Amino acid sequence: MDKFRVQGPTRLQGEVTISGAKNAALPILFAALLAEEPVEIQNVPKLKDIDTTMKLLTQLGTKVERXGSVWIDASNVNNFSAPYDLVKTMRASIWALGPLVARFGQGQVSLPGGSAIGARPVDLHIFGLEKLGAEIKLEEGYVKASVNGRLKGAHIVMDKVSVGATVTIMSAATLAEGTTIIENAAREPEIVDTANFLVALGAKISGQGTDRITIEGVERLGGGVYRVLPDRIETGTFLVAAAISGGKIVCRNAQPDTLDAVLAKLREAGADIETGEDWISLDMHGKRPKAVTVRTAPHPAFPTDMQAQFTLLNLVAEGTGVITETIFENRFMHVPELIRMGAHAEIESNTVICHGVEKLSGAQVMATDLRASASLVLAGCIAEGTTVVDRIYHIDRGYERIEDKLRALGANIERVKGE
Ligand SMILES: [NH3+]C1CCCCC1
Repeated sequence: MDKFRVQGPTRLQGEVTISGAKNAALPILFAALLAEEPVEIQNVPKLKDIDTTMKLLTQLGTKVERXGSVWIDASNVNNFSAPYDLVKTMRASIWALGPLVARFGQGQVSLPGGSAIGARPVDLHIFGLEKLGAEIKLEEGYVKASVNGRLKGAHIVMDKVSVGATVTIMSAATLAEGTTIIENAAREPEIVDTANFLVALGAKISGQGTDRITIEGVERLGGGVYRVLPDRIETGTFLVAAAISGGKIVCRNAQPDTLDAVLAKLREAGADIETGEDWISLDMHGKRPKAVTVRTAPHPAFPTDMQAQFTLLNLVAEGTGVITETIFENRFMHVPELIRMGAHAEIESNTVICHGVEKLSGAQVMATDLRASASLVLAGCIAEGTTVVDRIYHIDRGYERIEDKLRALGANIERVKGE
């Protein structure tokens, strides 16, 4: 069980290169199952789910190899069943289903079970494919889908916003006969990226980024080269790292327009920010941040995946700021840990009232949520003394070696294997 021993305080300054977003690479890699010709997917991070996905695609008959790019040749996919042993560690595996049924007429994916029923993640994927004409068969543990002929474009109205089902429906719709219209579509930049990838292969999609996506089916998709967009959450994490340590940083290989709400909030906290075509710089001019008011909401509003980081920012800022979480009902586990680090905060239902203090003190802390864990590592960078963040594998699965990026910004951090 690896942990990070972090010693502070350190002002974080310098440059950091933003990695491709795993949440865009994953749906794009599964979308590549639709490609009849070789595809090169650029800027793919080296993370566990990517390895899991490459192994799964290989099991389906895809030829795959990687470095910064992942090269895919799906011309001869010939096994349309994704087995339990290859999907069990990854929910994103459901994304193999739509492309398999859309292109080959059959697909099956094993699904981890549960005693809980109703609103299980895969339900909207299933019902969306059913609306496109697929015949769905369910037995605990798996979903099999097939279609007699080609899928048929349909007007689908999503009752709740779902990034996963939007990707499944949009991707499968690219090879359906006719027009598919998705109402209340998820607007996330990763949806836009997946849509642009499909268009690069020959698909006809418009409206990506808005609540209504229109797909005009085509007979087949080809191949090409496509670069995965930058990880907007990783970017926000490094911007916050500088913002809370009186730092100065330049985030390279970034995409500013996927972060409008985050950059606006950082400017409210007192940051001097400039943006370029593929970069964002932030300078606190050595000052402590000013507390801000945050309300998470669906993209393009402020992202829940930046909530823990901004709570930390408020907890060392000047003033009182309230963070309201409207997306998840229990995403505040970082708070007790920070309070153990000397922070002053009160939880009131779906909000945390923060009363900024000048300095935190090191402690042994841990959070299972990826963003909460990474925020503890950032708190460790500015706290006096030693902070030990346990169960760092959560971070490793969503950030490409965060400690090396932080160390290059001046952090004193080390991976301790065990203790
Ligand atoms: N009997 C089959 C069901 C669909 C996927 C391939 C195996």
